[PDB]
Amino acid sequence: IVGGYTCGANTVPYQVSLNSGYHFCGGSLINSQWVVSAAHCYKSGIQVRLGEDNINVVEGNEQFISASKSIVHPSYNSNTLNNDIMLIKLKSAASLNSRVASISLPTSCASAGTQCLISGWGNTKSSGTSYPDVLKCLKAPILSDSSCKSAYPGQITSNMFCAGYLEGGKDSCQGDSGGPVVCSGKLQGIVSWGSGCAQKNKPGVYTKVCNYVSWIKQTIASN
Ligand SMILES: N=C(N)c1ccc(O)c(/C=N\CC/N=C/c2cc(C(=N)N)ccc2O)c1
Ligand SMILES: [Ca+2]
Repeated sequence: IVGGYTCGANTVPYQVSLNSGYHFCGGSLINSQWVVSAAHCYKSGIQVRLGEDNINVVEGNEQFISASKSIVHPSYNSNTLNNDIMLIKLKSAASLNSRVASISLPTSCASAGTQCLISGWGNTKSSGTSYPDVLKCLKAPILSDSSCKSAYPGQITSNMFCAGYLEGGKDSCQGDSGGPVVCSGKLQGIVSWGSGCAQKNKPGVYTKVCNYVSWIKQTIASN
């Protein structure tokens, strides 16, 4: 997260860190046994880490649980990142508490202008690299569809939306992939892609979660 702020320990209880020997992507807890992330974050041997703040220090509220199954969206296209969403089932149910909580799925899509909370352990530098260790946060509005498609001609699909600031300075970045975009208490987006980080007229692109609620619900209920 570039141009953001330190969230504060466990202030985003649904935020998870996917670990394969190191933090590599974010994710969102949707219920005690399931996490939603980006399909481009797929890999074997994933351990889901909940109740995390500083990812390099055991602070007392963590829960490390191995993934038992991963399900990349049936229509995921790695070249265009269309349908960049995947579900991860935990080998054992997470113990829900004030620091480890699920985030509700949307029942309808969000509108342009709506303010959302984006979080993650990604790079905090617009030019260069610096990884935080503690969770970073960023308030950003959903941009107009036209603004989004104008910034990324021919690349934006109905399953994507942009959020952030066209002036630049605030945006998600490498390492935030798979993380949550929450608006009005609903998980409306997943950190998917962008061009550089916090660059002018290059807002972040997010997976439009409201388009996948039926698939998410049906998939979890059948697995
Ligand atoms: N808003 C932006 N310009 C910005 C730019 C790019 C984007 O990545 C994002 C949103 N995604 C972050 C996840 N990155 C980690 C990651 C880790 C791995 C990995 N461990 N192998 C692979 C792909 C990965 O993407 C935002
Ligand atoms: Ca920790």
